[PDB]
Parts: sequence; C-alpha cells; structure tokens
Amino acid sequence: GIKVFLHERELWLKFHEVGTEMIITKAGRRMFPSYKVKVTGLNPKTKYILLMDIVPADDHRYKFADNKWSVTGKAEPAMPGRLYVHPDSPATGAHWMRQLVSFQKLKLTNNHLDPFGHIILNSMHKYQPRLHIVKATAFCTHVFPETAFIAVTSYQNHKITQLKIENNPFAKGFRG
Amino acid sequence: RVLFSQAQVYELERRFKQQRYLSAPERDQLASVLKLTSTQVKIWFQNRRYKSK
DNA sequence: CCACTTCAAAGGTGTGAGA
DNA sequence: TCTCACACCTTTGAAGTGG
Repeated sequence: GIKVFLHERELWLKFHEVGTEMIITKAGRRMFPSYKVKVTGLNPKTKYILLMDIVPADDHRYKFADNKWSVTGKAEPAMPGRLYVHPDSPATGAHWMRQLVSFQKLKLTNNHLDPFGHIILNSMHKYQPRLHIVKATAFCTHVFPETAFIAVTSYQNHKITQLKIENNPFAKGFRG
Repeated sequence: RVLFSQAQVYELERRFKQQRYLSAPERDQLASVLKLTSTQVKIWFQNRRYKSK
C-alpha cells in the first residue's frame, strides 16, 4: 500500500546523531533540514490532504550543561494543538506523487497566542514530526524517528550550529 | 519591479490549480477582474507553467 | 507555446548585544 | 533564557530574449 520515503535522509542522519536542535522564534522559524518526502501508492484520481503534525517525543524538560543533554523535570503542559496543511492541498494523488512533497514553508513558533497558524512549540522539549495523508476512518501517518528534534530558543550544542552553517545555504555568510 | 498584490496572486493561483492553459478571451476576463494587462496574465501562466517543473 | 536568462526585492540564516 | 538589529547570503518571480 501507500509508503513514504524521507528525502535527504543522509543529511537528517548527520543531525540525528548529535541531537537535532531546531530554533523557534516568535515570528516563526523554518526547519533545517527541510522536511521533504516522496509518496507512492495513492490512487491517482483520488483527492488528498497532506497535513504535517508535530507531537511530543517524551514527557521531559531538558537542559544542556557540561556538553551533554540531561532530563531535569517533567514536560510542562504544552501547547495549543496545531496542524500544517500543505499548501498544495487538496490534490489528486497524481499531483502528490509527481515529485517531492516539500514541507519547507512550515514555521515553528514559541508564541502561544500566535496569529499566523504556525506550529507552536515549547522551548527545550523533544518533538517528533508526523505526516498525515487524509482523503478529501482512514488517514495514515508516517513517522521518521530521525526527524525528532529538540526545540530551542538558540543553539546550545555548538556542534549543531556549525552543522547548520555548513549545510544551510541561507547561512553561507558564516562558512569558511 | 512591482510585484502582484496578495489578492491577485491568490486568484491567479486558484485558476492555475484548475486550468493550466487559458484561451484568448479567458485571459481577458481574468485580466480585468484582477486589474492587470492580459499580457501579464499570459506571462504569469507561462512563468508558472515553467517553474512548476 | 517552450527553453532559458536577467537582477532587484523579498526574505532566511547565525550573531552578539542586551533584557 | 529570550529578543532584536545588524550583515550577508539565497531565493523569487515579473519581464527579457530567442526558438
């Protein structure tokens, strides 16, 4: 049946093995890397909606001290549920499979009263992105473990900062 | 450069989601409505048709 | 119609200050 | 911890030129 493949998985894995941090801000901040996928299996004449969703990886607060993460409490009562309806929705399966679905215009905010329909997160908690394919009973969900991350207000692990700077084209004024 | 208004782009985009090719007078009905030269609409569709590939 | 180009404006990066 | 203005980059996209 329907199956989904994480585009640029290798790059994601270079991040998943340091502790992926994502910056959140009040205006909303993009994800790097970008979440893109190839989809296969959809009935090409059927119309679908593709939502993205971000959900708690665990129920802990965290702290970065002494070049290490460590649990320092229970995850606080986060946060006004919100979805990201992919802007090509709704669309024939054919349109979706044609080439990569990109979730690059999705933005993360720390603002709990946000007026932009951006996804709201809580600083210093781990999160897990989910894609939902819904028809326009049945909507299926795929998780890629390596896309899990920790929301931060500024980078902690300086390794990550440099990992973003070498690989994110908008950050090129910071390279060598 | 003058970019197209929030209004216009949305209305062009919706039409493209439907028909990705327009006829000669179809470009005119749409031009007036959004208040752009029918040239600009023709070129928009041409540019959108390209870039979506 | 398509193929590609042109080149400012729009706008995304981490910084480092100052709360 | 969080916020914000910079500097410095990319992408965007209407218009250009030729097929």
